[PDB]
Amino acid sequence: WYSKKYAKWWTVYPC
Amino acid sequence: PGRVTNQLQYLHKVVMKALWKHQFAWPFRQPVDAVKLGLPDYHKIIKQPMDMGTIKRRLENNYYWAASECMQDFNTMFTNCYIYNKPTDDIVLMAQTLEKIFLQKVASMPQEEQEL
Repeated sequence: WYSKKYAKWWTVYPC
Repeated sequence: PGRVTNQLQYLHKVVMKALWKHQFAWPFRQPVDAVKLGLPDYHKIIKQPMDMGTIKRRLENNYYWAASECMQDFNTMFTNCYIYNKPTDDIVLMAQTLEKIFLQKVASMPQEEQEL
């Protein structure tokens, strides 16, 4: 799961 | 009914090579999983899903007949993101960054397409 709005919180594919 | 052309090989070996490795590529390397992301409206708005994993596989498997088909899949990917999401969402800035690199790389593509 990730947020489209805050996608840049994640550095890689979070799954 | 696929071919290998100079422009498709360029889109594979130069353009996709640059985009696949980019720090913002990760949301676009595979189809949007609207169930996992909790977006029940995604497929009601986006009627032609596209992603770079699908494009990369089509290039590798000589699925395309002509570079315009691959260009159209790239445009579908980017526009899909801009249509579904909001202008201030992070995902849109990521997509626009990738689109800038796409366009900068495509600018050196051979202007004439020929089969190889």
